[PDB]
Amino acid sequence: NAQAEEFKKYLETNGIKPKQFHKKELIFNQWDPQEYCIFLYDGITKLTSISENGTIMNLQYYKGAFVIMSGFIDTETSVGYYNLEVISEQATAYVIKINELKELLSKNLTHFFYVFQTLQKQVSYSLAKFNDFSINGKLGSICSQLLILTYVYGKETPDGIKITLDNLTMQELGYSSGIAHSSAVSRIISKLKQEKVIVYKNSCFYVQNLDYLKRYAPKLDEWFYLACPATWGKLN
Amino acid sequence: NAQAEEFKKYLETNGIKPKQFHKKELIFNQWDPQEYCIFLYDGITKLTSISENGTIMNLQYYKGAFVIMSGFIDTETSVGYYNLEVISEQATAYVIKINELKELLSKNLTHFFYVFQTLQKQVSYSLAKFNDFSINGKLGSICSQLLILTYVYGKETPDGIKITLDNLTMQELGYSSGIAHSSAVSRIISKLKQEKVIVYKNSCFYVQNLDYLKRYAPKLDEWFYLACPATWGKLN
DNA sequence: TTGAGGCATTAACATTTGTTAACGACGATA
DNA sequence: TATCGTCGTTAACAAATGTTAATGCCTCAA
Repeated sequence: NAQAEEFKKYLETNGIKPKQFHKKELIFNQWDPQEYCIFLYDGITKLTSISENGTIMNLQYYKGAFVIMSGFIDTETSVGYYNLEVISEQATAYVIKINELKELLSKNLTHFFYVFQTLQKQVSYSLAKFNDFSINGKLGSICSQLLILTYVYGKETPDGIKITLDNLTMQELGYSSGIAHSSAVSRIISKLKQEKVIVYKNSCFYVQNLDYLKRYAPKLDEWFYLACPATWGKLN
Repeated sequence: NAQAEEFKKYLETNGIKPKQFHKKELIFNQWDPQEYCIFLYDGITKLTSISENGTIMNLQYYKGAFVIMSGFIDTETSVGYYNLEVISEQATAYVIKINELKELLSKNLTHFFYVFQTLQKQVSYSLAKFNDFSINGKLGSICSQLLILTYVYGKETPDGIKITLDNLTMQELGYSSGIAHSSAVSRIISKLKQEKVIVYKNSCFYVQNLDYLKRYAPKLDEWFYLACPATWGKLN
C-alpha cells in the first residue's frame, strides 16, 4: 500500500526498526499487558482472547499492512487484554512504544491521518461484523466469517474460490463465531456442502455460491465495497 | 467530560454552532447518506440499521459527550449505512462536514488526540461487546446488553439498580441482541426474574445481582474498568 | 361505560444449536 | 508393518432459540 510504505520509511528514519516473528508467536498478550502500537507490515495474525474458563475466542484476523493498538494514546493505559498471534509462517511488524508514537504523529500529519484512517476502518468493520453475526445466529456467523476470508484470502479457481489460508481447522472457525465444539461447526458445513455453497476439498475450502454468503452478511459485503473497494472488485 | 468542554469552546470558535434535535429524530440516516462527524454533546441516541426485509438492528447506544463518524476523513466517503436516532427528549449535537474536519483537527493537536482517543474507546467497546455476545448465545447477549445499560444508565436504590430508560420495551432489547421476536426476550427475562437476578417494576428494570451479569459479560465489565473508570467506580 | 390497539406473559410446537460419543481416515513415530 | 494420536464425519440426546398464537393488562378515544 502506498500510505503504508511511506509510513515504513518514516518509522525507519526515526530508529524504529523491524522485528521478526514466526508462526504461533505472540506480539503482545493478555497476561503481560504492555501498551504498544503494533504496525503489522507483512504477515497474517489473529486477535484472540481466552476467558477464565479456558474458552478461546477469535475476534478478528489482521493482514499487513495494518495498525493494532493495545493501549490508548492519551492515558497510555490498556484498551483491553487481547493476544495477537502470528498465524502465517513469518511476519514482520514494527513495535512502537506508546509514548514515542504520540511524538511521531505530532511531527507529521500525513501519517497521523493514516493511523486515523486505519482506525476508522477498524470501527466500521466491527459494527458491520457485529451486525451480521447477531441477526442470523450461528449459520450466519459461519457464513459471515467465510465471506470475510473469501475477500481477503480468496483466489479464483476452477473449483470455485480458494481460501489461501493454512491450518483452518473446524475448531478455528468455531472460535471465530463463538462455537465451542467442532462437531457443531461441522454440522453447519455439511449443510452448506449439501446446498452446493462450498466444497471442502483437500483441507481447503472452496466457495462456489458467493451470493448465498452475501445474503447472510449484507453489511460485511457492504463494508468491503465501501472500505476495501479494491479487494471487493476482484470478485465482482 | 472535561476534554469535551475544550472541544466545545473550540467548535464555538470556527462557526460550527450546535443544532438541536428531539426524540425520534434522525441526525443522519442510511438511505440519504451524508458524511458528517457528529459530536453528540448532550443527549442519548441509538445507532440502528434496517435490513432489506425490514428487520431492525440496534448496534449500540451513544450518550454525550461522544463522537460518531459517518464518513472517512481521507476518502470523504461513508463508513457504512447506519441511522443515528435520538431517543432522549432533547439532544444537542454539533454537525461537522467531513471535508471541514480534516482542516480543523490539524489546527489543534490536543483535540486531534481527543477524537483519536474516543475512537479507540469505540474499537475496544465493539471488540468486548462482540466477545461477550458470541460465547453464550442470546442469554449472554441480553445479559451483556443489560450490564452495559446498568453501568451507563443505572443508579443504586433501596431495591435494585434502576435502569433509567423511558422506552426499554422487550422489542428494543431484542434489537440490541439480534432477537427478532419479543416473546423470546420475555422468556429470557422470565428466567432472570426467577433466578433473583432482576425485577420489573413500573415497566422499569432493576438489577439486584450485578455479579451474575459480570459472569456473562467479562470483557464488557473489563472495558468499563479500563475505558470508563468513573462509571465503573459508581457500582464497585 | 364500551371497544380498539399496543405490550407483556405464557404456551406449544418447530428449528437450531449445545453436548457427548462412536466410527473411520490420515499422518507420524518406531 | 503395527500402533498411537489428531481431525473430520455422523449419530443420538439434551437444551436453547425461532416462531406463532391465545391470553390478560393497560392506555386511549368517543
